[PDB]
Amino acid sequence: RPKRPTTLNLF
Amino acid sequence: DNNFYSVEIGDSTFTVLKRYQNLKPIGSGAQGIVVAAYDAILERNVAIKKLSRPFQNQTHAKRAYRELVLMKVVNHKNIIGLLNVFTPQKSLEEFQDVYIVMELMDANLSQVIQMELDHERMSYLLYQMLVGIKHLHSAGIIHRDLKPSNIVVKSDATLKILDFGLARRYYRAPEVILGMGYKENVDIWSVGVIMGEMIKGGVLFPGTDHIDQWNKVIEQLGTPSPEFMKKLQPTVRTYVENRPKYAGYSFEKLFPDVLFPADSEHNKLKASQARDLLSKMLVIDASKRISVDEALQHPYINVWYDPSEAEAPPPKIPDKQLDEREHTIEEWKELIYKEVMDLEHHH
Repeated sequence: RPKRPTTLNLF
Repeated sequence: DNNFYSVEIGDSTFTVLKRYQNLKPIGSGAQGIVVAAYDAILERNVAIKKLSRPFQNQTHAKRAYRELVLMKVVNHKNIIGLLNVFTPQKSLEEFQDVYIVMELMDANLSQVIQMELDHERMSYLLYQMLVGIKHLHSAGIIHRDLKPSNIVVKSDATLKILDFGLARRYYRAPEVILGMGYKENVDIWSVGVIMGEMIKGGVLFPGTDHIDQWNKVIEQLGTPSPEFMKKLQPTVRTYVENRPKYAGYSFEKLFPDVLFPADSEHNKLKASQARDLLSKMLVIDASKRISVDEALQHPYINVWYDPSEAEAPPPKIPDKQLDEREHTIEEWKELIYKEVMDLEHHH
């Protein structure tokens, strides 16, 4: 079911 | 010429292998100062933590020692990666400093708290904390000091815990701060606080000060039960038993929907489940607080659950080191030195 997140915005 | 070399960063000297270049200060994680560097052999950013005469005193030596042994013996995707350790002094005689080289992550959680996350992100980050914690606990290591500044994230959403400098202020479990004696779920309190803080977007129990913690806590959670009061050190009891008494607020009132992102497409990733999980972690009485297994098993977290992440072989300690044993200045130096010498290998 849900895909692991692969981005996280750290700017 | 000599392998090492020296850089002044303000008042501090870093004497490090020549592979490490362009150092920049990045912070002061507990018991040392830390720099980013370029590693010219790996071609890679790294972080280098310096422990300055770590054998100076009872406190520091224990910690440095713990941190040295565990960094070696503990390897997992969610615990910070060890890359190298060294000292530039040529002998036990001359020995002063230890350098620990680690992977360099992008940010610490304090930054993530500030930002608007969706449910898959929070959940996944919390899942990662928990799986890391479970790895430590499987070896009977209890961290006792988890907080935003010692948990780091990358732009690919990975998360790693650093520190077992304290591993054997409202982030620490009440049982810790009240000299109460404690089990593994000591670490669950911390996760409760951090989760809450991720949802709120800032400090959970506003001060001002390290002990105006407590009051805002009981004002928020409610005063704990009689039995719990009973368990306290007779003397420390009567402090706690004195405070005005509060009912606390429900979790619906402490963490209302407005604070959460939109519910997600996925059944279990909703405000009501997060709030449920919260209210089982953010619990003052440790014997009513959930364990890391139940939290991993919880619907809000279990969507990611992977047995090969969550059920790895434990680190193994020599338990020869159980290291409660007082040593002397002199012997610490020897202990740490051998520990470093044993670790040293890459230059």
